[PDB]
Amino acid sequence: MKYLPQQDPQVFAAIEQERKRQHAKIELIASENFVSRAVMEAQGSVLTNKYAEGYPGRRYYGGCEYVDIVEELARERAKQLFGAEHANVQPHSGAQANMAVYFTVLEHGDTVLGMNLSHGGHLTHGSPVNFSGVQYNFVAYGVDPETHVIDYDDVREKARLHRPKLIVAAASAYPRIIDFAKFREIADEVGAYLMVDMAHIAGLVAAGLHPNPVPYAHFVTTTTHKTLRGPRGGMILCQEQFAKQIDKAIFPGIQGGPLMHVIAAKAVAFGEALQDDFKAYAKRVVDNAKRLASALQNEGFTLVSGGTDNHLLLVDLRPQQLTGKTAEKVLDEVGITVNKATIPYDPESPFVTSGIRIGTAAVTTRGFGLEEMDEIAAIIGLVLKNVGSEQALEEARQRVAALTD
Amino acid sequence: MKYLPQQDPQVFAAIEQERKRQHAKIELIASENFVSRAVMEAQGSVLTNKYAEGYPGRRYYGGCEYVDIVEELARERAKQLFGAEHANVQPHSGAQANMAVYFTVLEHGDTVLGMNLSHGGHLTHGSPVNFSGVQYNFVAYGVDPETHVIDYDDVREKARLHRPKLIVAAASAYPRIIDFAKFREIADEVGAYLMVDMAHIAGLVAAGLHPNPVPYAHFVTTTTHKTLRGPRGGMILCQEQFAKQIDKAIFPGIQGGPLMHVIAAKAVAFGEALQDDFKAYAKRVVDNAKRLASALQNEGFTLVSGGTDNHLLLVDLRPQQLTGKTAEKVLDEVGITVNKATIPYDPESPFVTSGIRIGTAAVTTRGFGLEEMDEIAAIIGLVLKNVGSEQALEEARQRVAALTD
Repeated sequence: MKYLPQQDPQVFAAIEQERKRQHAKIELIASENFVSRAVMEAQGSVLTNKYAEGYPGRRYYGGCEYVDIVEELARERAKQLFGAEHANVQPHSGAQANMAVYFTVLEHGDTVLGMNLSHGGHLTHGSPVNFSGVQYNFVAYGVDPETHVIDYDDVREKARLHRPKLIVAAASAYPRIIDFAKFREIADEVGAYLMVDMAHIAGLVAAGLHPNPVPYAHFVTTTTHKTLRGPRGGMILCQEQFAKQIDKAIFPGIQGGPLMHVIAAKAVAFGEALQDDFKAYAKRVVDNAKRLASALQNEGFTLVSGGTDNHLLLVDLRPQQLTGKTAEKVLDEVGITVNKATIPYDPESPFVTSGIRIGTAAVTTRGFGLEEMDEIAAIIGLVLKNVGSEQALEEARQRVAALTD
Repeated sequence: MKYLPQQDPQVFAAIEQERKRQHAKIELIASENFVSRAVMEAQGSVLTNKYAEGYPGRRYYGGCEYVDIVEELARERAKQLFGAEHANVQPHSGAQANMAVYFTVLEHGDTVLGMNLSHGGHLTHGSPVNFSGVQYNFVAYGVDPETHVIDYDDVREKARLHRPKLIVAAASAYPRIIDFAKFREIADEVGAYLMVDMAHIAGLVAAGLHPNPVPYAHFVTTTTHKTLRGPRGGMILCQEQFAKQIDKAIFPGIQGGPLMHVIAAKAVAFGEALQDDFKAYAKRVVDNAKRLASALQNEGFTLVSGGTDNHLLLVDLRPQQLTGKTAEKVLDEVGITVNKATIPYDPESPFVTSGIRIGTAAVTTRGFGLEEMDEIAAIIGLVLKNVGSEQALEEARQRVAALTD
């Protein structure tokens, strides 16, 4: 940076702290990643100056010729990446992407069927303190109490009983492959739309490492910033028959001016995802997650569902008589960043929990491999088996520093 | 840029076109401006990598110590700038800022009183194709047919008749000072909350050139990117009594993860606005708008309300027998960017219109003064009086190029 250090010492000092923090810590938050310098440069461009309400070639402001090229690059690359008939790259976030789909097909008070929020469902999939649960009548399907895999007979029964207008599949904390074919079959049986929120798994889908929901879902929503490794924002994919309605839901429906600089960054991220090396990266993410899972099991930890098919895993800490809150806190002390997380049928509140959620997307981006996964597991074991030993925690601290260099 | 040109030639070429376009044209879109290099650097930072749901010191993710410093800098500087008891700097846009306030105090179907959308009110102030008009029952107050000033007796009568839960004041195309005291008096009479959407005038308010709505409104919403000259985004100001509710409306209510890099950019922009030179800038904006208004009148143009008190003006093109659409198109041909705009009691559809909206914030930022205002007015006169003369348009083109250098 050249201008920020001089103009705003306070903001610059804080940003520099954050930059050094991102290097020093072992980042295991499953939703996080590190974007390329190209992506950041796009976000830091003069495109922030442009009002561009509407869509390419159909804007409500003149002078959009070039931001139009940028937005079309984003849309076309997204369609190439996922095989979708239509893309909307304007949503400000995953929240707004989901909000727009709901706005498109639902009326206030309509019934929606989503994944149980304590079993892996997201806030925007029906929380009573979120617009989703306040605006629509959400009902939930669960995972099996033993296997922790989605109970598809439960999805079906809930759908047949409650007759939702819309079924939502996908999750913020589900470590196994989701069967989109079965979701569509159930949706078809009850005459419901199917929306898949692939936010967490979007990069894996792009790399052919998770089944693609696009052929099975009427609508697919996603963030651009998780496994897709793009800037912070949202996107909607849908068939051509819903394109007009979806676009109108985003604008003039729920948003105003799009963030053209972020859309540029989205285009860049999609370009990166189209490359062969992104596919190799995504495989390493999944390989690393399996290795970390196995290594944690070797340390004596129980995992929700007994492992993982994707980028993330959940540790069930009940055998260690620890809460997720306690584990999160102590790992923070040694430089390992995780989330406390409710496990299926958790006896604790969502503010305490019996689990931690871990993902490998970020550490993989920084070049960690199988050997590093083994060591991360070993450090977690050292910490959680010795929460009262300052010497153990100091050893962990030193081993963390050794990994981040 | 260093990395984008190599990584993504297509995106880089388009951005470079946009950058050159921003220099070449005379930008008169009233909502637009040019941000500083410091603001852009903040947006282009590694802060995009951080999940930070929740608020400073009260986050749902670890490792937020430094993004917390950044967000608090934004909030405290905003409170210094506007004298508000509370700030929420998380809204992704003006749309989301307004959405959150509505979510806070209204239930589905509640009556809201806002400015007539054909008289200067915004899309999010009750358009039937926007969430505002779909989710809530919007009624409108108008401006006087002769003076084009808000008819406060009409505000009062509409409020007493319809008994709104909420009254909205502020506008996207109102060239005169808004009397917030009178709005609060009316709100008090009918037991309604008052929300002021100061998006357009926020920089002027910060510079003491427009009355501050903060002491009179329960809620004040704004964008950070118009006269405030910050990054693209939103903000809510309110009294302490609504702080908790407003924060909960943004999260977990209507958004998820905030854009921490944009929030950094907001902090930077607020820092700039706190400086003496921003106050001088804002005065030049208003001075330039008055001069442009007078100069256009000298050219024979009629202005809505007979002039301006702020950064923007509207030309009523009926005396010239031109539509706003025709004027917008031909000005585009010579390198002057304006919006078509409905005028009060416009006989044309909002897609055709009888007016153009012009603002001086952008040209003022690039250093234009009174002499340049005179010349812009003269060029507009030359163009609109000679729409069928290619030679006149070429002369205009050359005079535009002379201004932008």
